[PDB]
Formats: sequence, C-alpha cells, structure tokens
Amino acid sequence: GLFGAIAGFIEGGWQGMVDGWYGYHHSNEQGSGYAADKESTQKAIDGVTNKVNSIIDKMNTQFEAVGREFNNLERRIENLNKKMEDGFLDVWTYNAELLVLMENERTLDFHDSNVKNLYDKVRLQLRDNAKELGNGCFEFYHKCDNECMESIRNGTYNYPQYSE
Amino acid sequence: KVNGQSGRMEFFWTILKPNDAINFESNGNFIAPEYAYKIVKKGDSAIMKSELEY
Ligand SMILES: *[C@@H]1O[C@H](CO)[C@@H](O)[C@H](O)[C@H]1NC(C)=O
Repeated sequence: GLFGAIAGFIEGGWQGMVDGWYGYHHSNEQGSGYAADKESTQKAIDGVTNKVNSIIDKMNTQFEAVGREFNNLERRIENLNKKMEDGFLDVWTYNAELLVLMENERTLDFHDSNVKNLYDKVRLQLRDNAKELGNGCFEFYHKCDNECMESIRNGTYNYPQYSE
Repeated sequence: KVNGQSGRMEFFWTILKPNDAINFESNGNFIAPEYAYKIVKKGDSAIMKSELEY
C-alpha cells in the first residue's frame, strides 16, 4: 500500500487470524500461536464506524425532487424546473461518488499505516536484542518465553536481557 | 368536433376563506356549482404519475 506493509515488505495476510485485522504470530519452545493486537484493531474499527456514520449523516439533506406539472404554454418554466432538478441530482450523485472513492482510498491506506506502525512498535522495543528477517519477523537473540511475548504485545518489553 | 361535440366548457375554481362569501351573477352560459369541497385536513402529499395497481 501507500506505506508498504500490506502486499509489500510483508508478503500476504494470515488466514489463521479471525479476531483482528492485525496481530502477532509467536513461535518459541512453548509452541506457536496467533494473537490479535486488539487496541490497533479497535482504532481501525472506530475509524471505519465513524466513516460510515459520516457518510450517512453528511448527506442527510441532499435534495428531494418534488414533481410540478405545467401546461403546454409554460415550456420555458417547465424546462427550467426540469434541468434544475436534473442538475441538482447530477451534482449530488457526483458528491456521493467522490465521497465513496476518497474514503475507500483513505481506508485502505489507514490499514496499511496500522500494519506498518505495529511493525515499528515491535522493532522500537526489540531494538538490538533481535534481528529483522526482512519479511515481518524478528529473530530473538535470547531465550524468551510466552510472558516475554505478552510484554511485547502490551508494550512493556524490558531491554535488560543479555543477548550474545 | 371533439367527442362529436363542438361546444367547449371552461371550468374555473377558487378557494373561499372561512367566514367569507362568494357571489355569482349571470344571465346565460352558467355551469353552476352543485357541490363544493371543505378542506378539512392539510398535510404533506404528492401527485404520482404511475400505472401500477394497489
Ligand atoms: C357571512 O356571515 C357572517 C355571519 O355569521 C357575517 O358576519 C359575514 O359578514 C358574512 N360574509 C360577508 C362577506 O358579509
């Protein structure tokens, strides 16, 4: 995407994650396991919900074309009415389509931003105790069990662990 | 001749306010009113040019 995470430096998405748009997949002696980073998913869910609410409520006074009947010698005023209603409906269709397109753009890029930001959050803690394998994974230079991974998830990784 | 009848009837309409009066006078060609319509309930409505049934 615009930030390079989705279909970028991370190859593709995990079918095995069902409870979050983003997450971790840890593998140590205590097994492997997926986990959802709930907080970032909630940021994204709020984003999308507020976007849908905005789309619904920002065009809640659009235009209502009520019908007016005219005789045969009021062709001018009838045509005025006709092309007026036509023009209003055209401009409001334009507005709806632009909103839909621009929001699709911003939303896809928002998700990309969230993935890149999560990768950066992990990297900024793991600074030197680990090494980037280039595709979204981090190799731990020390031994660290499931509570290590939990401290990484909730954001409290303790840097003093000897790593050689 | 329209419907085999050449003569033409032209109808007019008005709306009397409460407590007011209307006065007709004539000496010919008077298609006089026999009924009228009280406007008992305004509202929000429309006229729909459609062909469907109910
Ligand atoms: C109609 O009758 C009322 C009596 O209830 C009278 O006051 C009023 O003046 C009459 N209308 C006109 C136009 O005079």
